[PDB]
Amino acid sequence: MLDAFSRAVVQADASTSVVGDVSALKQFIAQGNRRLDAVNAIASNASCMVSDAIAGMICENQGLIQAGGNCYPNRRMAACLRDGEIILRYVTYALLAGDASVLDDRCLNGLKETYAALGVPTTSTVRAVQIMKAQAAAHIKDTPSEARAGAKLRKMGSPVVEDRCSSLVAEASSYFDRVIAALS
Amino acid sequence: MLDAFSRAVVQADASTSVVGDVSALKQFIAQGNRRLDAVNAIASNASCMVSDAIAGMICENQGLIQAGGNCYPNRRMAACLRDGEIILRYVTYALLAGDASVLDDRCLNGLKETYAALGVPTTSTVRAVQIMKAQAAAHIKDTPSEARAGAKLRKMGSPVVEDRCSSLVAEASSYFDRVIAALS
Amino acid sequence: MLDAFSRAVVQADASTSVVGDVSALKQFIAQGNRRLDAVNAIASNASCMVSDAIAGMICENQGLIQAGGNCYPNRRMAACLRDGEIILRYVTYALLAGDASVLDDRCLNGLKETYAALGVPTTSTVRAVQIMKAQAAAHIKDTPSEARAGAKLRKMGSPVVEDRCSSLVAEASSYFDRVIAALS
Amino acid sequence: MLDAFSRAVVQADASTSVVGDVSALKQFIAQGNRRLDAVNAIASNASCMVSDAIAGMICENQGLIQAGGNCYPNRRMAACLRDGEIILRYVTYALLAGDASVLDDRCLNGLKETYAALGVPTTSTVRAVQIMKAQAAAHIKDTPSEARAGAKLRKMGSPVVEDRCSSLVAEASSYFDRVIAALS
Amino acid sequence: MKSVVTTVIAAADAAGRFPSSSDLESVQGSIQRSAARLEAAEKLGANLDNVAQEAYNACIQKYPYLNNAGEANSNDTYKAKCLRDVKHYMRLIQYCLVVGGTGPLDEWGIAGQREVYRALSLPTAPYVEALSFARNRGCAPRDMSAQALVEYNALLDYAINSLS
Amino acid sequence: MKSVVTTVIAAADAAGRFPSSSDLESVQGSIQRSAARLEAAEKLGANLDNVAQEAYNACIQKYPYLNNAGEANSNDTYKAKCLRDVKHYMRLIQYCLVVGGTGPLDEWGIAGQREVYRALSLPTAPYVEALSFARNRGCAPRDMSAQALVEYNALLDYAINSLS
Amino acid sequence: MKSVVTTVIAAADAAGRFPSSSDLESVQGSIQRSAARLEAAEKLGANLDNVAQEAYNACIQKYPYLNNAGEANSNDTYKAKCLRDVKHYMRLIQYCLVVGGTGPLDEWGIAGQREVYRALSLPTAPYVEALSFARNRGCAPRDMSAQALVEYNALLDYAINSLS
Amino acid sequence: MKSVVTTVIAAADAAGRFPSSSDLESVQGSIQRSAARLEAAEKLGANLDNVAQEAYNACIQKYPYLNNAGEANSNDTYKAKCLRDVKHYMRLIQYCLVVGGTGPLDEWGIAGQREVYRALSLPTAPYVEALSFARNRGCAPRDMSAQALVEYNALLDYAINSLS
Ligand SMILES: *C(=C)C1=C(C)[C@@H](Cc2[nH]c(/C=C3N=C(/C=C4\NC(=O)[C@H](C)[C@H]4[C@@H](*)C)C(C)=C\3CCC(=O)O)c(CCC(=O)O)c2C)NC1=O
Ligand SMILES: *[C@@H](C)[C@H]1/C(=C/C2=NC(=C\c3[nH]c(C[C@H]4NC(=O)C(C=C)=C4C)c(C)c3CCC(=O)O)/C(CCC(=O)O)=C2C)NC(=O)[C@@H]1C
Ligand SMILES: *[C@@H](C)[C@H]1/C(=C/C2=NC(=C\c3[nH]c(C[C@H]4NC(=O)C(C=C)=C4C)c(C)c3CCC(=O)O)/C(CCC(=O)O)=C2C)NC(=O)[C@@H]1C
Ligand SMILES: *[C@@H](C)[C@H]1/C(=C/C2=NC(=C\c3[nH]c(C[C@H]4NC(=O)C(C=C)=C4C)c(C)c3CCC(=O)O)/C(CCC(=O)O)=C2C)NC(=O)[C@@H]1C
Ligand SMILES: *[C@@H](C)[C@H]1/C(=C/C2=NC(=C\c3[nH]c(C[C@H]4NC(=O)C(C=C)=C4C)c(C)c3CCC(=O)O)/C(CCC(=O)O)=C2C)NC(=O)[C@@H]1C
Ligand SMILES: *[C@@H](C)[C@H]1/C(=C/C2=NC(=C\c3[nH]c(C[C@H]4NC(=O)C(C=C)=C4C)c(C)c3CCC(=O)O)/C(CCC(=O)O)=C2C)NC(=O)[C@@H]1C
Ligand SMILES: *[C@H](C)[C@H]1/C(=C/C2=NC(=C\c3[nH]c(C[C@H]4NC(=O)C(C=C)=C4C)c(C)c3CCC(=O)O)/C(CCC(=O)O)=C2C)NC(=O)[C@@H]1C
Ligand SMILES: *[C@H](C)[C@H]1/C(=C/C2=NC(=C\c3[nH]c(C[C@H]4NC(=O)C(C=C)=C4C)c(C)c3CCC(=O)O)/C(CCC(=O)O)=C2C)NC(=O)[C@@H]1C
Ligand SMILES: *[C@H](C)[C@H]1/C(=C/C2=NC(=C\c3[nH]c(C[C@H]4NC(=O)C(C=C)=C4C)c(C)c3CCC(=O)O)/C(CCC(=O)O)=C2C)NC(=O)[C@@H]1C
Ligand SMILES: *[C@H](C)[C@H]1/C(=C/C2=NC(=C\c3[nH]c(C[C@H]4NC(=O)C(C=C)=C4C)c(C)c3CCC(=O)O)/C(CCC(=O)O)=C2C)NC(=O)[C@@H]1C
Ligand SMILES: *[C@H](C)[C@H]1/C(=C/C2=NC(=C\c3[nH]c(C[C@H]4NC(=O)C(C=C)=C4C)c(C)c3CCC(=O)O)/C(CCC(=O)O)=C2C)NC(=O)[C@@H]1C
Ligand SMILES: C=CC1=C(C)[C@@H](Cc2[nH]c(/C=C3N=C(/C=C4\NC(=O)[C@H](C)[C@H]4CC)C(C)=C\3CCC(=O)O)c(CCC(=O)O)c2C)NC1=O
Ligand SMILES: C=CC1=C(C)[C@@H](Cc2[nH]c(/C=C3N=C(/C=C4\NC(=O)[C@H](C)[C@H]4CC)C(C)=C\3CCC(=O)O)c(CCC(=O)O)c2C)NC1=O
Ligand SMILES: C=CC1=C(C)[C@@H](Cc2[nH]c(/C=C3N=C(/C=C4\NC(=O)[C@H](C)[C@H]4CC)C(C)=C\3CCC(=O)O)c(CCC(=O)O)c2C)NC1=O
Repeated sequence: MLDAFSRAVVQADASTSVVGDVSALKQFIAQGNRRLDAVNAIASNASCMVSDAIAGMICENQGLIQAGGNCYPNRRMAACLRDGEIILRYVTYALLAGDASVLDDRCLNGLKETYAALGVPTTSTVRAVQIMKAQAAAHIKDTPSEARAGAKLRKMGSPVVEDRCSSLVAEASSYFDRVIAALS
Repeated sequence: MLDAFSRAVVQADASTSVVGDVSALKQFIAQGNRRLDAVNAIASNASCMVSDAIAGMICENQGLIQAGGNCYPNRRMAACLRDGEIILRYVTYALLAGDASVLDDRCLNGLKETYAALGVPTTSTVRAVQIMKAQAAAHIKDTPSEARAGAKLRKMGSPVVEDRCSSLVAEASSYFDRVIAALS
Repeated sequence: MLDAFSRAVVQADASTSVVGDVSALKQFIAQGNRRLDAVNAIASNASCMVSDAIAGMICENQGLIQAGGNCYPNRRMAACLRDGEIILRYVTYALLAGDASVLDDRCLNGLKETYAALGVPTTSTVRAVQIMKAQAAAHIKDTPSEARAGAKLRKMGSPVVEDRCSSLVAEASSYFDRVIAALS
Repeated sequence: MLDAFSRAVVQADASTSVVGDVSALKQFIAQGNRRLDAVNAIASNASCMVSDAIAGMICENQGLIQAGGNCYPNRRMAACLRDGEIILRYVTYALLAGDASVLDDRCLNGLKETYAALGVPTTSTVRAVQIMKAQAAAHIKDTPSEARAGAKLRKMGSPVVEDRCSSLVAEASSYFDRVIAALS
Repeated sequence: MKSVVTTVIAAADAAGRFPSSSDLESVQGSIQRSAARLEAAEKLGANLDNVAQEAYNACIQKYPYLNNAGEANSNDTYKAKCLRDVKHYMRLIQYCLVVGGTGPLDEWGIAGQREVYRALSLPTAPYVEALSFARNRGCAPRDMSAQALVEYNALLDYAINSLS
Repeated sequence: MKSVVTTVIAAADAAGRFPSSSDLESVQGSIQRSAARLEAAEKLGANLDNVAQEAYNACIQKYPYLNNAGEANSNDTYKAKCLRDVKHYMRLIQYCLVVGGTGPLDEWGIAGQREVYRALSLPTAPYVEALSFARNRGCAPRDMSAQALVEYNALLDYAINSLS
Repeated sequence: MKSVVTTVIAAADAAGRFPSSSDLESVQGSIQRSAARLEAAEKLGANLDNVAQEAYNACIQKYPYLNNAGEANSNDTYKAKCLRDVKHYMRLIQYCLVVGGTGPLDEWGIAGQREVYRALSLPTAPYVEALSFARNRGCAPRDMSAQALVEYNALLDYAINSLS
Repeated sequence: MKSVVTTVIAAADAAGRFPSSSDLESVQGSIQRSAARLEAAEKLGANLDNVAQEAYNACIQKYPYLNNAGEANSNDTYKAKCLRDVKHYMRLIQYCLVVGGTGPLDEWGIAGQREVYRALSLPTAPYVEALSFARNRGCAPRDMSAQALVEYNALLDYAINSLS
């Protein structure tokens, strides 16, 4: 797998050139502590995210939990919770690395054809991934609502900036959009 | 795998018949010593053949050793030198056996599709094998040129015949052409 | 595994010196054709030898084919026949090679302890090996009795000498003796 | 495996108590950069340490490279070079960890019995380790001699203190002494 | 025992590698982060009884049915074992803060927890509530520095994640 | 297909080796022995029908019960298939003499023979007697040279050993 | 491609884990060390031709026999490829300083080097002497900061170690 | 130890077979070729010291840099070990001529040779030049019979190939 730095290196190698301009890479380093905060915010809330996101997909689509539904019976529901967890885990790896390589290579490559072969619905998987994307943006900004979270609300208490790490929120959202793109 | 004799057996079995003309197999046996000298001449010169054949292919196409070239970087050059040794090893087996069966079954079968998947260039592979064909011809004739060998020139000292084993030259040449045919 | 020749090399390597006298090895080559006849004589008669040896061990020890006997029931008889064939096979490899190395290393090493752990009886195993020793001696000399063979008598038609290859008989016999010594 | 901090945890756990005094652990952290210098100094010089240690062992005992000696022939000298590298590697792991656990569990456990079965001699293995101990000491202190290194001399250019990391020299030396104790 | 240094050593050893640049650079991270988590370890080590007592109280506060005859907090032995369990978790967290990885929680708390609580009919929700209270209770700088609290909270959330 | 050269090639390939000294030396063995075994191949190829017919006749003479209604030699289809089987073994022996290994007997004769004869209730003993008669029958120099006969007898004994 | 973050991701993924405390701590290491190795990367990037040139010159000065007809530096094609090879290694080192691990050198330098130089009969010692010269040449703070030079030298020694 | 007879025994044993026609035929090769290789072994054995001495002298003559301070032929210990090594290769070649296979050279010369020469900074070209000289030097019948010289030369080429 590649990270932010090894991506730059692979690009320099394609013209057997030295890495010329490490200015973007120093800005990546100046952003390092907020990146570790962003990852901490997802990993620390991962069980609540996966459970609320699958529960969300289901509260919208009651078909999935009846006869012939793909979260019926118990075994299928467990399998689906496991995929929500796996997809969030690989998105979190990409955010820590600052590159989509690990998500592409280890999670998304062949995933649509696997889902088509098992008869796992695309459209429902994408809805679960969209809720996790919103959850992640909220937890990175540290503005989760008491309305969504109730007794399970968590605050991270990271040093506040007025944009609330909008750049890390867009990058994370981009990784989730890559899963949604690969699955539809 | 088969050898010259079991090939005649397979052909005879195709019509549930005895092997008919054993007189003509006695002549293959009479050529036997010169067959072992031809094998000895390729095996004994195999490092000098492979390195000269791969350096030849490269000296005609500098693209192989530049960014994007399939002999760049070190890993890819090393894989290619390995392939040249593998191909020549299976050709020498086919020469010792007087049949292409072992070459076909253990080397050529699937080689085209393997190279297409890896993006190994067919053109440059063919040129490597062409130079190996020419080298083998000269080593079986025991007429390598000082021009191509310099200080690595080797003479084998076999009993000289007028044709210089023209039949084994043609046989060995058909095995290299068999490798090249297997890449299309 | 060693043969008669690598045995001399291992002896010479213990003093990091050249093999000095090859005269003993030249006598081994002059004996070569009779050695191939001796191996041919055992291999060609091996089924007859193993069944006749195991049936002899049994005809002299009827307890083996009664309740609690180690050739009872069918599974154990089969295993015994297999063991006779294995031991004769490794003796025949030693005779082909002209060294006990393959017999010691691949057959005898740990065999006595294996038998102890299984409760395979020593005296009966040794008896079966003594009968095979006598059979092999008779097939090597090409003097099997009709009394012992009835309708299964085989003659080899090797060029006859006065000693009837007494040196190969003694060598073959010493290999059978190593089995009896390893098991008793 | 354990490190210096999980070693203190395992001790506190033996009386189900909190880790009470962090100050010793605070001093480990403050020593941390010189520890990475010490690991750098060994790892950067490892090939030169292994070849000079095995050469020095042989320097002191010509037996190892004569008929019947345990560094003869080439396969055995290679095996010995390989063991030297393995032992130094696990010692370098213990020094990075600040605990002998990985060295005990992955290298030393069964090693005496392994060397016993193989006939690898204890005196000479202990002598190679004693030279590696002295080389590691000089590299951690950054006082290697030109007299022992020639053209291969390496200076690390670390910030010099009076004691030249005498505590790390002692610790790394005690890991080499655990190898010696395990072989005794 | 998973830590910065045991992770890089396990990775080097699987590849037959001496420690290299990326390995040393990982351990420099331990040097940087140590001051945060060792502060959290000292504050937690010094006040473990009172921290665990109020977290145990909070979990019983949410689940008063545990006090009714027959439930898991309903006698003096049960009470003492419940508080002990909360103290065990907070002790392993103190160990994680000392080590800078989850090793002590993974090996000594999490491994076998669901088999144990299943077999003894101990519900998981009160364990979760005790840790959840502890996660939500701390503030900086009253209880420890900001980054000490980040380290403390992350390990509480890791234990909660393990039971959720 | 097991012969001298396929055995050394298979051994060379399993080790990633070019042909070496022992491989060439092995094949010199084929050059030397070929005269004896190709003489036997020529004689057997030229006289296969007569050789097999008389081996078939020996097994029926030994086992006349095969002629009784319901037994394996009892009708004209059964007699033709039995003579044909004897000829198949002898033709495979001719192939082994051509090749100088047991490959053809192994692959096309022995493999499956036990399962076929079990399934068809074809007794083994008549096959063994046909090949036994063929083994005992030849003499040098009447039929072929002494070493041609050794080669012929050795493959007949190999065939017998596969059914014994 | 081995760096701090890919080593911890690969270890996390093998055990099916989310990033945890030891994984973020490792990456803090990369944040700390980035300044030193990114300094070395810029110095090396800006002056690669000059740094490589004096290293190549040093290796030909130590081994003039290379200039003899038939030897590895004995015609201008060979000469230009030799300097090119020294610059290749220095470029892969610049890549390692950017990434903060050995991946670029491991994957594009060291893999297959032994097999390539053996087949083309390229002596090892002149590569070792070029890198050795570059390793002994630097001093701080003249050429870069002390810790920039530790990072530069570590990768030069890593490369020397691969050829020794 | 790879020979004609150990190659066919290992093949028979992996298949659970008695020696058969292709095995005996293989060993007749040894009976046929033994006269040439035993002759080569007697000639090389009788004159090992002078054969190795001129091969050693030729490789130092090609590479006089080895004589300079700090190079591999620069002291009398190194000088004596270099000639010893050439002698070792020639001795193992004698063993290969006695055995009629490459076993002795494979096990005692070739296995580990690359790790040993790398670790001690011994360049391989002078080993190749010693063997290459020995390969070009012999002629028949002056030194041994023509077929003896084919066997001697094949084993030198095998050794050259192992280092090339
Ligand atoms: C053979 C005749 C013989 C030897 C071979 C040699 C073995 C030996 N070496 C030491 C001590 C060291 N060797 C070192 C190695 C190196 N230094 C470097 O700069 C490079 C990177 C590397 C490889 C050459 C080092 C660092 C030492 C430590 C001492 C020093 O630097 O001077 C010893 C032990 C000496 C002691 O106990 O102090 C031995 C035996 N000795 C031979 O006689
Ligand atoms: C666990 C409680 C986390 C947490 C999770 C968050 N949920 C967020 C958004 C969100 N959740 C759902 C599912 C929910 N809605 C339903 O109608 C039902 C079923 C009846 C369920 C299970 C949805 C649909 C959404 C979408 C909102 C959107 O698109 O933006 C969320 C982000 C929004 C917010 O915080 O308000 C979070 C963070 N939050 C926590 O604090 C704990 C740890
Ligand atoms: C969006 C992600 C957030 C946000 C993040 C910020 N955090 C800032 C600084 C900061 N964070 C940490 C913790 C981090 N570093 C580590 O080494 C580890 C774990 C091993 C973690 C979890 C540290 C140490 C720091 C720096 C300390 C300090 O200087 O106080 C930060 C301020 C700096 C910046 O501008 O990038 C921000 C913005 N802040 C937000 O607004 C949302 C919620
Ligand atoms: C084309 C290949 C050659 C050529 C070859 C000839 N070699 C001839 C005879 C011959 N070769 C050997 C060595 C060989 N037999 C073995 O047993 C082994 C190894 C185990 C090897 C390497 C021998 C023993 C012999 C026979 C003895 C002799 O003739 O002195 C030969 C003559 C026989 C034939 O025509 O088949 C030829 C032609 N000759 C050429 O002109 C080119 C260079
Ligand atoms: C198979 C028929 C071979 C063959 C076998 C030979 N048997 C030889 C000796 C031998 N056989 C037995 C066992 C036998 N004697 C019994 O009393 C009973 C059962 C009541 C049996 C089954 C014994 C005891 C011996 C004597 C061994 C000894 O001296 O210790 C033998 C060698 C001696 C000889 O030939 O007279 C052979 C060769 N002979 C053949 O021709 C076919 C192919
Ligand atoms: C004791 C074992 C025997 C006996 C053996 C003799 N055989 C003699 C010569 C001989 N044998 C073979 C066949 C052998 N060589 C092969 O290449 C193969 C198979 C590939 C086999 C099975 C041959 C070719 C020859 C040489 C030709 C000949 O001389 O007829 C032989 C005579 C030579 C000598 O004295 O060593 C003997 C003595 N003779 C006996 O008395 C017992 C029964
Ligand atoms: C949940 C949001 C879905 C849903 C999911 C299901 N997944 C099922 C099986 C399954 N999923 C994968 C892909 C997964 N495994 C991986 O290794 C990775 C990446 C590393 C991922 C993302 C696989 C390979 C499999 C098959 C193997 C297995 O069972 O573990 C599944 C079970 C189907 C069945 O067996 O009947 C389900 C139900 N289903 C839903 O309704 C929502 C939309
Ligand atoms: C050299 C003349 C070529 C060239 C060669 C490359 N081959 C690469 C890898 C490769 N080759 C094979 C086929 C090979 N292996 C076998 O087992 C057999 C037959 C028994 C043969 C002939 C395979 C399966 C592979 C993949 C596995 C491996 O890495 O060894 C290769 C590397 C591709 C890559 O990974 O990037 C190259 C470069 N390339 C050239 O430019 C010339 C024309
Ligand atoms: C016959 C002369 C004996 C006798 C023999 C039995 N052997 C039994 C099993 C057995 N034998 C071996 C050794 C065998 N296998 C090898 O791999 C080798 C050498 C390479 C040899 C010689 C083993 C390992 C085993 C166990 C595995 C298996 O069943 O194949 C056996 C069965 C014992 C039992 O299970 O009860 C018997 C009966 N028995 C006799 O009475 C005579 C003296
Ligand atoms: C040696 C002098 C014997 C002996 C031999 C006799 N065989 C006779 C007839 C015969 N043999 C065969 C089989 C034979 N011919 C082949 O083509 C092959 C193998 C390829 C072999 C081994 C046949 C087919 C025949 C019938 C036709 C013919 O005669 O060739 C024979 C004539 C009388 C008879 O049929 O028995 C003799 C004398 N007989 C002896 O008593 C000594 C020991
Ligand atoms: C420390 C005072 C040393 C010392 C240093 C000197 N080096 C000199 C010149 C020099 N160094 C390099 C390599 C250097 N430049 C880079 O770009 C990098 C890495 C990216 C390195 C490590 C070069 C190319 C040159 C020539 C041009 C230049 O940079 O000046 C130097 C000037 C005189 C000379 O070349 O010797 C000095 C004094 N020399 C010492 O005596 C101590 C130990
Ligand atoms: C600039 C790059 C460049 C190269 C690397 C060579 C590569 C090369 N070698 C040969 C051709 C050959 N090369 C060898 C090789 C050898 N002869 C011996 O005596 C040794 C044992 C062994 C290693 C040197 C042989 C035997 C031939 C056959 C032709 C001949 O010998 O003249 C040919 C001719 C191919 C043909 O006819 O199609 C070519 C192009 N040529 C180039 O222009
Ligand atoms: C995890 C830890 C670990 C190790 C430390 C090694 C331990 C080890 N070493 C050897 C292997 C060996 N070890 C040596 C080494 C020596 N001979 C000498 O004369 C010197 C005194 C000494 C070097 C200092 C030798 C010579 C052999 C081969 C012995 C033989 O095969 O005859 C072997 C047998 C397998 C092989 O051939 O490689 C093993 C298991 N391996 C491991 O997995
Ligand atoms: C990733 C790689 C990495 C490293 C390799 C280290 C490198 C490193 N070492 C030190 C710092 C140091 N380095 C040493 C070490 C030594 N001094 C001696 O006299 C001995 C020769 C040697 C024995 C070990 C010392 C003594 C210091 C000064 C600080 C101290 O006293 O501990 C410093 C702090 C800055 C300074 O004080 O200059 C750093 C960053 N850190 C890293 O993160």
